[PDB]
Formats: sequence, structure tokens, C-alpha cells
Amino acid sequence: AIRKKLVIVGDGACGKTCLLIVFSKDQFPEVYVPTVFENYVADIEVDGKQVELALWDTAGQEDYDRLRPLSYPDTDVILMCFSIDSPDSLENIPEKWTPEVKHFCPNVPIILVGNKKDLRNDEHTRRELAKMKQEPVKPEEGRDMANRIGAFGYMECSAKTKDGVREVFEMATRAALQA
Amino acid sequence: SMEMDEKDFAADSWSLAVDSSFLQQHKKEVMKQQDVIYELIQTELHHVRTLKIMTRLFRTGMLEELHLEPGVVQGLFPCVDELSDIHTRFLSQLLERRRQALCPGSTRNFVIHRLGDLLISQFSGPSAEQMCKTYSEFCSRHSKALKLYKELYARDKRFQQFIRKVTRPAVLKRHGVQECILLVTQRITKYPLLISRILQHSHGIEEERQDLTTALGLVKELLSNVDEGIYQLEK
Ligand SMILES: Nc1ccc2c(ccn2C(F)F)c1
Repeated sequence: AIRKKLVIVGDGACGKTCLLIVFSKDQFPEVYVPTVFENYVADIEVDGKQVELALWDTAGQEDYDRLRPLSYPDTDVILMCFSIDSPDSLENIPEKWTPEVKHFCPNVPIILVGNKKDLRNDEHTRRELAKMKQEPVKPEEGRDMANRIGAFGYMECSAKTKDGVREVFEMATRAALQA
Repeated sequence: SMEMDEKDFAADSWSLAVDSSFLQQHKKEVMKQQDVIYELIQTELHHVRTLKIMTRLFRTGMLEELHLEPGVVQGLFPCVDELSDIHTRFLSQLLERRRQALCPGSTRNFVIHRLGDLLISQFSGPSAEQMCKTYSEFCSRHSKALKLYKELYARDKRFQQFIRKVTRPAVLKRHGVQECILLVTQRITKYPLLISRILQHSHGIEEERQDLTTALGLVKELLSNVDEGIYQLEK
């Protein structure tokens, strides 16, 4: 089992902490959802290759530009997250996060991940977004942004229901394994 | 880590740590506030455990088994004794607040009502000046430490056997040398998230809401000072 490193980046409300928790526990916490994620080493077998994938979060580091890059050394794959119920978190991807991740992690594959896809057909979400003249991110808007920033791929998932979560991390392992 | 503390913090939440009959006696809001306070102490216990792996297992093992030059070991684990001293003191005060709160005849049922004052003390005065000075030095030496580690691992065979030996047990799966360094660096930025969620469920007593609000600001001031005093050293 080779060792690879994964770092999740994105705005505070992109749902990156919850994605790391649901993946590591293989369950959406029934009794208590933790506020923080420390670290985890996942045993993943993708395409017949066994990998030890270390998972890291950047939550809490968004306002601290000199503390935050300390999470980047030797990263093998970046999960660049945004929330499907938040068109604003998608806007910050090519402006702030992509130039930072390409400067500290040159040549590292990036997977643009659209979180909270369950809210794309949630009525409370649709009514709330209309007050600010917005609507949920469409799957093609995500694909276009992923193409624009030169991401390795574009994927979607829902931490609430676990749908698409295993595939995100299995594709990250595949990307981390490539030259 | 000691068996007493590990057992007290083995459960995934405060709601599962306390007896079911005691849990039923509390309002939903108190259960939520206690769940987040328990998470803060449980993650602090894990953090102090991480610094003990660095001092006793790695640092000490390199000095005694490998007989490595003290300046080399210092380069690898900068400020580890000062860091260990800051958080073992903080953890002691948190577990003593839990201990005083225990119901008579019980080793698990408790409710902490005054966390705010403990957080204001920790993130103010001399203890805040020491955290700021220590993390500014540790974080500024982060890259130099990883570079020194990679060099030693790739050039010395006895160092590689040592690392493979001490990190072999399953209880060390997430705690390699570089993993421990990033765990410690990321610790300080976890506090505002934990304090804010405690504050969200602490509106019952106005004094507590004010203390936690002051504490949140002192943590953010500290983080801003550490962030501004960082510059990556390069050898
Ligand atoms: N060229 C360059 C240099 C440093 C950068 C970026 C984007 C973020 N940072 C960093 F300082 F946070 C871009």
C-alpha cells in the first residue's frame, strides 16, 4: 500500500468538514456531527491498487494566509469544494482558491467537487435563493467551471445521503496515483 | 494518555458518555452545549497525546536509540517541550472543571456550566503571550523541519528502520512524524469553530454568553498575531 495525501479546500460553508467525516465513518453521524476533523488514513483499493490515503481539512484556516499554506506540502490530490446551494462559493473558485492551490501545489491534480446535491431539489433552498436573485448551481455550470480551471475532473455528492461520496475519494486515489 | 481519561472520552458524544437516565433529565439545548464542550476536551486530549508521541516516542527514541545530534533532533521537533507544557496545563484545567462537575457517586455524569472563564484565562495574559510566541516559532520552522526529516529518511538507513519500527503499531496509523507536525499546526485554528458552536447553545445564562463571546475574540486576536509573525525559515 503506497501512501498518498489528500487536502480539501474551499469556503467555510462548502461542506468540506462534513464530507471528510461521512467518508471516514462511512455513515452520516446519527447522534452527533463533529464540529472538527483532525485527520484520517483511509485504506482504499481502486482498480486493484491498494492505497493509504491521508485526509486533511483546511476549515478554520480561511482567514489566515500564512498558517493555511502549511497544510499543502507533499499533497498528491486536491478536492476543491463548493456548495450546490451556494452560487457564491462557486465564484470564489477561479479567483482565490485556484491560484493559491496552483502556486503551492504545482502539477497536482484538482477535483472540483459540488457538495450538497440533495439541496438542488429542496424547496426551502429554492425560495431562499430567489430573495437574492439566485438559484442552485446546475450540473453544467459546475462542469464549465471545472473545465475553465483545468481540473482533472468534476464530481458531485451529498454527504447527507452518502450518494457519490465513495466515488469522489476513489477517483481522488486514482488521480493521486497518476504521473 | 492514561486509561482513566481515555475511558471517560471513549464515547462519540457527551450524550453517549453519560448514563441514559441522567441524559433524560436535561433539556435538548443543554445536551447540545455539552456535546460540543465534550468534543473540545476530547480533541484537546488527542492533541496532548500527539505532542507526547513527538516527545517520548520520536524525539526521545532518536536521542537514545539512534544517538542523533541534539541540534538535529531540535530541527525536527521545534518548540515541542514548550508546546507540550502549554497544552498539558490547558488539558489539566479542562479535566479539573469536568471533575468538579461530576455528580456524587458517579465517574461519568456531569454538566459544565462555566467554560467561558477558563477560555478567557487561557487566551489572555502570560499564557496567550506564550502561545503566540511558541506557535509563531513552531510554524515559522515547519518547512525546515519537513525538509530535514525527508533528507534523513532518504540518506540514513538506521533512521528509516527506526521510523518504520516506531510507527508500525495500528495506534500510530495517523501519527507519523510529518502528520504530527501538521496536527499541531492545525490545532490552533480549530478553537474558534468549537467556541462558536458552544456559544450558539449557551444563551441560557447571559454571563456565560458574554464570557464565551470575549473568549472567541481573544482566540481570533491570538490567531491573527501568530499569522502575522510567521515567515518560513530556509536552510
Ligand atoms: N503567484 C502567487 C504567489 C503567492 C500566492 C498566490 C496565491 C496565493 N498565494 C499565497 F501567498 F497565499 C499566487
